[PDB]
Amino acid sequence: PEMVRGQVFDVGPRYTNLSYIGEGAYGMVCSAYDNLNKVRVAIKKISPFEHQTYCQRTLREIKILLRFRHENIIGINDIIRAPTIEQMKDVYIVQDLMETDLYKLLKTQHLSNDHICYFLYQILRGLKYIHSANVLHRDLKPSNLLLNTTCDLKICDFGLARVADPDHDHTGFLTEYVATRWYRAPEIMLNSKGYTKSIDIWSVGCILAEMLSNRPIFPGKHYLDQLNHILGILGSPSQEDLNCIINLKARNYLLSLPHKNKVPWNRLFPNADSKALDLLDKMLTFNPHKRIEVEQALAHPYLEQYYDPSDEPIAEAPFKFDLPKEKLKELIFEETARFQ
Ligand SMILES: CN1CCN(c2ccc(Nc3nccc(-c4cc5c([nH]4)CCNC5=O)n3)cc2)CC1
Repeated sequence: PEMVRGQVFDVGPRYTNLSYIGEGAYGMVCSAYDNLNKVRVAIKKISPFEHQTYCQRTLREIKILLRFRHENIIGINDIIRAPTIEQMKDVYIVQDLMETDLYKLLKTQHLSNDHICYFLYQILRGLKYIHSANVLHRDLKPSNLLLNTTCDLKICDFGLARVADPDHDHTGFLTEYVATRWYRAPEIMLNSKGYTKSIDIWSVGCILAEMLSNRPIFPGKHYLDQLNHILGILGSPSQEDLNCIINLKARNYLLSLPHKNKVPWNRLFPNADSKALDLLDKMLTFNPHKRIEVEQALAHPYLEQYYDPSDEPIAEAPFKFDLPKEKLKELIFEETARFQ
């Protein structure tokens, strides 16, 4: 059993030549040689059996990716695990090997306007497939966007994905959340559960501004701070947008704040395209109801060279609807039986 960095990697004998790529809350990811397809693939090892949360997460990403088939979404090539459920301690997801991700790329590389336009288009065209299936990613950030040597982009990490529920979206002021603090929509800290498609649009807006400056645009250090910088740039929300917030604690918080004017995008990005900034403006809209939809974003004059309505597929079968840790270990076992 090949061992990488103090950990075991039972992916053999079909997968050899292990090379550590990283670690995190998703698991451990390595690059391996598929002796069967004669190519190098990426293998995500996951050990979610001890905790229920880690178990459902493992289940949500297997179900979704096994059904999703899109050029701008990473897929599952194989699944490796024990043949019996008594010996199943880990799970191994075999996926296409990519060169880098947008997180690493932005840390060192200045992006050209043509690159920004192309990357954004592949983000919206793939997100459109995810939304046509009635699913929300809820974790769109540069680390979840994989790139290859030919600039082909790909979305990652469906563990926090959910079926859209607009009728069950309202919550109290400052309710607990998990999605990264920097790509969090303003309504999340005010009155939302993040069950709407408009939360993904916000995240894509944040990623766009990041590609333009190479610096995060709203880098809040905690839950409320995040809301404060969103307001430093966007300014104090209008009467109309406030009247939209019926939650008293949220509304009253916004009213207690001194007036802040909008920092124009041309001032934050004086070297950006007039169109890219117009689209950014529409994605980063304080009011979730006036925020641009994925199909409208694709049709924006900033993506006219790539925009094809016939070359942007939609999901064949959308998800109809959205337990102990021992139950979720049998669902996974039966979901991964296909690859045995
Ligand atoms: C400093 N590092 C240098 C190397 N970079 C790199 C980044 C990506 C890849 N290829 C690759 N192929 C297939 C899957 C993945 C992958 C799935 C997931 C993640 N990655 C992280 C977040 N959650 C996931 O579920 N990645 C290769 C190298 C990372 C940054």
